[PDB]
Amino acid sequence: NAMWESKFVKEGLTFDDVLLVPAKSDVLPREVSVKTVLSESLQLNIPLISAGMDTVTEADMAIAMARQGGLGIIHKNMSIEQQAEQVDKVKRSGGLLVGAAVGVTADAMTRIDALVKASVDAIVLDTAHGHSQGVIDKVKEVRAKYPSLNIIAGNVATAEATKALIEAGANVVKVGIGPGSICTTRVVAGVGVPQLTAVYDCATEARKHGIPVIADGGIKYSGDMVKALAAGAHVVMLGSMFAGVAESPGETEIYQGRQFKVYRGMGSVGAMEKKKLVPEGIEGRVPYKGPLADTVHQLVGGLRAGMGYCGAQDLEFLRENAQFIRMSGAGLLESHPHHVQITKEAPNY
Amino acid sequence: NAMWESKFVKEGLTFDDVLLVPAKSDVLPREVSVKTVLSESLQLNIPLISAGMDTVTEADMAIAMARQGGLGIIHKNMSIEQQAEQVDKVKRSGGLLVGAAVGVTADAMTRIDALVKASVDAIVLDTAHGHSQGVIDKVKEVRAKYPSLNIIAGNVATAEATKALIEAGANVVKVGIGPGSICTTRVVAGVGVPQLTAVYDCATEARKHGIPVIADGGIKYSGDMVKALAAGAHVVMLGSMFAGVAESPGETEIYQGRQFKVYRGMGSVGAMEKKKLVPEGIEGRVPYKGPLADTVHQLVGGLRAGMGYCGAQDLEFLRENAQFIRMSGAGLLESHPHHVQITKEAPNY
Amino acid sequence: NAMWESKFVKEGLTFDDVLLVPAKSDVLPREVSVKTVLSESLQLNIPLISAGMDTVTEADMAIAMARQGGLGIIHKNMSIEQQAEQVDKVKRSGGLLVGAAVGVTADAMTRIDALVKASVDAIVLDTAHGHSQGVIDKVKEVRAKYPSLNIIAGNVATAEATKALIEAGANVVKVGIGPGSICTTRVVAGVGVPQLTAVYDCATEARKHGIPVIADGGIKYSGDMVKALAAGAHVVMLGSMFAGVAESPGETEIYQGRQFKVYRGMGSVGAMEKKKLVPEGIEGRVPYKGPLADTVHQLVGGLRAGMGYCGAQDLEFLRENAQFIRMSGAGLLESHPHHVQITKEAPNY
Amino acid sequence: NAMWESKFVKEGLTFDDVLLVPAKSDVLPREVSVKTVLSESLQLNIPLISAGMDTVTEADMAIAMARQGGLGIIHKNMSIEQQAEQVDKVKRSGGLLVGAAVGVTADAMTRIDALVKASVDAIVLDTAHGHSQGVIDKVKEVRAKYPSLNIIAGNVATAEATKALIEAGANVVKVGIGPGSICTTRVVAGVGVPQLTAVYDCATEARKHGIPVIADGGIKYSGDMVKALAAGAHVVMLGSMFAGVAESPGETEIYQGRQFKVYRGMGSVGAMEKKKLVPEGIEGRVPYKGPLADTVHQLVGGLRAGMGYCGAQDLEFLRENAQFIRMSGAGLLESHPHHVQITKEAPNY
Ligand SMILES: C[C@@H](Oc1cc(=O)[nH]c2ccccc12)c1cn(-c2ccc(Cl)cc2)nn1
Ligand SMILES: C[C@@H](Oc1cc(=O)[nH]c2ccccc12)c1cn(-c2ccc(Cl)cc2)nn1
Ligand SMILES: C[C@@H](Oc1cc(=O)[nH]c2ccccc12)c1cn(-c2ccc(Cl)cc2)nn1
Ligand SMILES: C[C@@H](Oc1cc(=O)[nH]c2ccccc12)c1cn(-c2ccc(Cl)cc2)nn1
Ligand SMILES: O=c1[nH]cnc2c1ncn2[C@@H]1O[C@H](COP(=O)(O)O)[C@@H](O)[C@H]1O
Ligand SMILES: O=c1[nH]cnc2c1ncn2[C@@H]1O[C@H](COP(=O)(O)O)[C@@H](O)[C@H]1O
Ligand SMILES: O=c1[nH]cnc2c1ncn2[C@@H]1O[C@H](COP(=O)(O)O)[C@@H](O)[C@H]1O
Ligand SMILES: O=c1[nH]cnc2c1ncn2[C@@H]1O[C@H](COP(=O)(O)O)[C@@H](O)[C@H]1O
Repeated sequence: NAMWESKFVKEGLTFDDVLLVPAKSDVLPREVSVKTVLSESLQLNIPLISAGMDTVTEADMAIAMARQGGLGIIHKNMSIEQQAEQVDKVKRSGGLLVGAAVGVTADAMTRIDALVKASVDAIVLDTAHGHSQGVIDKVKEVRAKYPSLNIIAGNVATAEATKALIEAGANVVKVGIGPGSICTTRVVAGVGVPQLTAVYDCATEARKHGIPVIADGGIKYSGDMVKALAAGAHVVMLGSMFAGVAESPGETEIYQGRQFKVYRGMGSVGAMEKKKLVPEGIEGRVPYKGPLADTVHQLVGGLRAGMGYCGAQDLEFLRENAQFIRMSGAGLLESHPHHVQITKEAPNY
Repeated sequence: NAMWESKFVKEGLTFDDVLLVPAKSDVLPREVSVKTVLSESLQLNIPLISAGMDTVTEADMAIAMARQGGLGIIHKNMSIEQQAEQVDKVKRSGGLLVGAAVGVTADAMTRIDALVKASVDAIVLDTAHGHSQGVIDKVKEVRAKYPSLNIIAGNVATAEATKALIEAGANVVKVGIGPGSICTTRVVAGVGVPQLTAVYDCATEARKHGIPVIADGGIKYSGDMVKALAAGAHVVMLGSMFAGVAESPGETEIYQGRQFKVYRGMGSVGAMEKKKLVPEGIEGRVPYKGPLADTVHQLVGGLRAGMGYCGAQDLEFLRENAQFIRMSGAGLLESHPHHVQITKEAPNY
Repeated sequence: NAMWESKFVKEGLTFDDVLLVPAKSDVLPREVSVKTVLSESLQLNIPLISAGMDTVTEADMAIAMARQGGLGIIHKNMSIEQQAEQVDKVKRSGGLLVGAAVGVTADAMTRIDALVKASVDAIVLDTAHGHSQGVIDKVKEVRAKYPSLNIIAGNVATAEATKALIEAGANVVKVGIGPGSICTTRVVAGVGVPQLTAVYDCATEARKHGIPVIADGGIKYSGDMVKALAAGAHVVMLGSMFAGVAESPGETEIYQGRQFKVYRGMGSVGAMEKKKLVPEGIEGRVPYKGPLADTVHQLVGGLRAGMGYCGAQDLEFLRENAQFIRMSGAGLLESHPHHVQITKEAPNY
Repeated sequence: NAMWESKFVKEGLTFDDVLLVPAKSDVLPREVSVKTVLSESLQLNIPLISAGMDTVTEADMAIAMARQGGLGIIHKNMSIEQQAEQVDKVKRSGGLLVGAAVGVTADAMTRIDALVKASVDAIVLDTAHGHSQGVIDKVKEVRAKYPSLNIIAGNVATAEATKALIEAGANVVKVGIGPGSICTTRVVAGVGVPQLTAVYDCATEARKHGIPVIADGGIKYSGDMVKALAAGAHVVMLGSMFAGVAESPGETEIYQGRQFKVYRGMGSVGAMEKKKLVPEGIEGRVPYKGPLADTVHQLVGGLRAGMGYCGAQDLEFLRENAQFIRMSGAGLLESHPHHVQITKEAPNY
């Protein structure tokens, strides 16, 4: 009926579809604030979270992330005991902040119990499809048992899903269905929402409740992070940009004189190992990047420049005030180096 | 006059132009129903049909397709006796469902007579241009002689053509002009309709009569099938995705240590062999895929995931309720794995 | 003022932006008429003209084109005596039709005088920018001296230019600024109009006077020709598709065991040889195609198919009634063979 | 609030998104005027300025540019004494025009003092983000001390920024944030405005005050320059198109038998040498082009053709009257040579 007619009405934008419009500024990049408050008990000095993936974040990454002012989410592909131990390892390293991923399973509360005993700062109820009754029920259950626990729930890509998770008791909503570098959800299932639109739609709803959103996935360059925050996210979550730094789990492997690390979807064959569901992610390799610090300095540096250009003395200004301009593929081609043969790779390109 | 002014008004979308929007779900992929009813006497457990092409479907493919819950269309590039024998071969293999392709020719009724004697379940009146008087007349003729016979007629790409075939007596309409992987109609003749729009337009009309449509051609990934069904098709027909499985006709050929099978348009030089019309298809090779079962499991698995994401407990929900969001080429680039070097090929990518 | 505000309002479409929509047909490709009337004294059995270029048309090409039912334009990069001799050569070959190109120069009337004495059927006043006072004045001058002479004037890309040439006395208008395969006008000068829009806009005007237009340039496949005619042109002019056939001027040259012929813009350095203007065309090579007949049979065959699909029993129906549907780059990708490794090249792809 | 709703409303066009529409002309390319007046004391015979970059313009380039009728901006990556000496070198070479770049620094006035003593014709206050209070304050300060000095200020990309610089006292505004060939601002910071839209928006404002704008960056072909001027700029500034000519600074380097010169962003690691800011430009190499004269002749030749096509007897006509037509990526593909194998490189392609 009405739904038949509306089938093709909506349009969505992703990072490469837009640029931020420069505005009047009296702030230099080095003077801007990149601090962000997710809740009364979860305040970050930089708006970056490392993904809860088995090739991105265990304790060493979470420690390094927290020291940089961000947050690491310890992944769930390990025993309850192992995960609680990893969380504890971060906490004893100076009381740094740490998060931990939990799936929607029968043993989820048991896992959460142990993580809370280990002093975890946030639980991520991490699911392929956040807008499901199973997730909502689990959030309600956790919130009822743990009234003060930071609950990040996702992933979602619509205002309605956002509303549903907030009402169930989530105090942070994680946004992103299909944008991940290692993701095949869009190809396998045909499902997704271009990430900038997802963030904006979800932020529009979350704003109404004073709830922050995390822009998760699809960020390839520091400028994409600026765009995600300007689209309304309080913070971003990164997988590929952190895979391959020294502190990520996994060994550095050498092939034809170059150092690589494995990076894979949590929905890839190998990760799911560690009718039945078909994979929704791939396994790959990324160049070894060296220490996390060097990568974070480039990311935050890019954000500082973007904020300076937008006249954003802080992230709240950026979310509330920054404006985009839409462009075509031709626009995109102009927006990367062109017609010159690059001889040195830059630290941020 | 009016037609002069309307020349460039219409716009069309294809698979890569859109994504399905995730919606509230209380169904897991393994719990959804993928059954579909084409008519009282033609009910499929999975919404897949193998193309009536001489490099896709003869009896072995049709048997394997039927056992998986789908349907095979035996191609028409053989004698009447040979085709009837192939149909009979499928029927004696446990009374499985089978379809058979027939062209618009003088000997079409003779061919149909033999196929009906062999207990065929559906005839496909298969033509390059379904919206022609020749096709309409043939459908009327067949329907008059065989009041209870399932008649699938096509191909078409517009509401008007759909209306015309239904009124002539077709009880299933096959949709697709120009989307095929091996098709050159669009390049040679300049004619076609982007496939998602074709399906939607044709379904809009067919719905009015309670008539199902088949989305035929252009499907490259399991997600495209989800999109076709969500655009209104009851089922899809596949050529390239089934070419190269063990049960397809033709020998496996080896070149530089790799196994390939031939896949060609029915409008290619070679197929037409087996002024005068210029070819509208090409001849190529596809990688050997192994048994049909493995490919069908990946396809249906992808559909199950897509339905779960859309909260579609069955295909009727998907057709009636699923919503799309339009994206740009940038959207498409985000929607495939990006900026990571894939090291293992996935079973579904 | 008003002109400042309108600077970016117009939009233009080219061949790859659209497809023709299939319509009700009771005509087979072999039954359609491809005849076209340009004037009382210029009637073509096929709607194809070979370009007046020094690597496309001299007498041998013009003879072959005329025998196929089309028309050749003898190029102007030769002496007056040589050109008149070439025209005469065509006329004595059975009184076949022939055209001849003339520039806007002081000696243009002298050249035209000789061509008329040689019994030329049409003069092409061939200029880079048809919408100029020099061209208009030359047309008026020629028309005054030769009231019954077929005058094809161009090139233009707008309704206003079309109106101006018709009022000056041109009885055929040639359309195309910047679409040519060998053209660099758009890159060098920044000027042009996407060719399908140019044809449609110019045809809209010319129709008002009962004047035909020629769609000149940019045609890469037989389907592009169908699109040009459906956009309103009576006929098309081809350069690249005829370069390299046996009857085109120039030697067949062999490089690494393959036969090529030179094809170059008339605005390329070499052609202009045979402050000062910068080149607006390039010099290249095209594969040797064999005899003109084989190429024309493929072109006309493609047109016949397109007409059949559109239900166009003749070209007037196509111009007046055929409808397009707009598509994206994704649409284009679906509209060529995809995801299959082509093993044999087709005669029309 | 309102700003939240407007976030994605604006759209922007760049060079490759449009073509100029041919119009009635009675002017040949060789007859048009390409002169332009930037101020009472800054009149150029050709509308070209070479970029103030350490791989583009020092005294030799500025001398060659001025002799061609244009202007060179001496870059600021040298001591105050060195820059004043370079300016003096140009002035003593026949009193040719010369400009000089100055940053927003504490020592800016000291640098300007010396440049004025050396008889510089224009100061370029050259900054990454022109729409900042620091820039506005510096312009006001310079204008107060030097009431008659030509002050070019930038870069900006919006009407508001343009208004702000003009009110502060700039008499020429330089437009371009992110379009440069060597620029990574858009990737690193996520900020920019497609250049044709930037020029048009800024010109719309500047026009109101009788102030000219310079279209700076992103020009890859002579046709892009025509488009920039037609979008409203009085003149263009070029980096990449002048890098690699004999008169640019830096040595010609030989690698595998080919001559190259270094070309780099002023925001690249190396240039910035000659927390802390991350780079916003890359370092590369461009082919050696020979003398500046040959490149300028091709550029101006392209402009002359474009003007002829537009019927623009002068640049004021072009800015005020020329019209564009928007195209898709398909339009772009038609607008470059296609389907022909180029055998000779042209002087302008
Ligand atoms: C194949 C596997 O993929 C993932 C596994 C995983 O750990 N995380 C993911 C995140 C995003 C997308 C996919 C995954 C997976 C997919 N699904 C899944 C898909 C759809 C629904 Cl409705 C419910 C579940 N559940 N597990
Ligand atoms: C060249 C050959 O191609 C096909 C032959 C074929 O068996 N099936 C096809 C399916 C789709 C597109 C083309 C073919 C063919 C084309 N046509 C054809 C084209 C247009 C009309 Cl109106 C009528 C017939 N009839 N046979
Ligand atoms: C460089 C040369 O190019 C061509 C030379 C030629 O013989 N034919 C052409 C057709 C289309 C485009 C360009 C040419 C040429 C360009 N122009 C030219 C360009 C613009 C105007 Cl207003 C007037 C003339 N006149 N000759
Ligand atoms: C990294 C460096 O890059 C440039 C350095 C430079 O000399 N010129 C540029 C021109 C355009 C873009 C960047 C540069 C640079 C960037 N910024 C900068 C960026 C944003 C603001 Cl708000 C203020 C300054 N200041 N210097
Ligand atoms: O296999 C999967 N399929 C789909 N998405 C995934 C998968 N694994 C992780 N993700 C998501 O992708 C994000 C990483 O995206 P990236 O920063 O672009 O590499 C994660 O934080 C998850 O939200
Ligand atoms: O040669 C042909 N030209 C155009 N379409 C064809 C031709 N042969 C088969 N088809 C169509 O293409 C479909 C297969 O498309 P595929 O699944 O993309 O490979 C078939 O089911 C037919 O509808
Ligand atoms: O050098 C030139 N510059 C621009 N257009 C040209 C030039 N030479 C020929 N043309 C045009 O290009 C057409 C050929 O285009 P084609 O069929 O795409 O190769 C000719 O008929 C002319 O209209
Ligand atoms: O490193 C930088 N980052 C961004 N823009 C730059 C940088 N250096 C120079 N530019 C700009 O880029 C222009 C040159 O652009 P080009 O003509 O496309 O090569 C200069 O005139 C500056 O406006």
